[PDB]
Amino acid sequence: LTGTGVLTESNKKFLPFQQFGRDIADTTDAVRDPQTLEILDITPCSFGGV
Amino acid sequence: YFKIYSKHTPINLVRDLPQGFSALEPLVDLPIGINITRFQTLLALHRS
Ligand SMILES: *[C@@H]1O[C@H](CO)[C@@H](O)[C@H](O)[C@H]1NC(C)=O
Ligand SMILES: *[C@@H]1O[C@H](CO)[C@@H](O)[C@H](O)[C@H]1NC(C)=O
Repeated sequence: LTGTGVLTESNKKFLPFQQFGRDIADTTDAVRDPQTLEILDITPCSFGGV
Repeated sequence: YFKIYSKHTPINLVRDLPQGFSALEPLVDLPIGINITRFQTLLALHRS
């Protein structure tokens, strides 16, 4: 799974089966990292109009 | 993919199914890749 974003701590109580999370666009918004099983939230990098 | 979803609920109703809502969490995602068309459940006898 490829993508760009800032990986941050999260407070979403994922259930054991649950691995990733999806937004309205179906783009991944949270992911469970392998090896360490922690849940990292994926927040798109800051952007806007110059 | 043979999916087993399971839920355990503490109930106190005597005869029929209780009326309510309980979502079944996925328990086992099983990689078998075989044909299944017929099933049979297993019970346990009591001997005295
Ligand atoms: C390796 O990944 C597994 C999960 O697939 C995890 O249980 C285990 O702790 C990991 N080991 C190391 C050394 O990261
Ligand atoms: C499964 O078995 C039934 C009869 O045993 C057969 O009609 C059916 O085509 C089979 N399906 C597959 C995917 O093999």
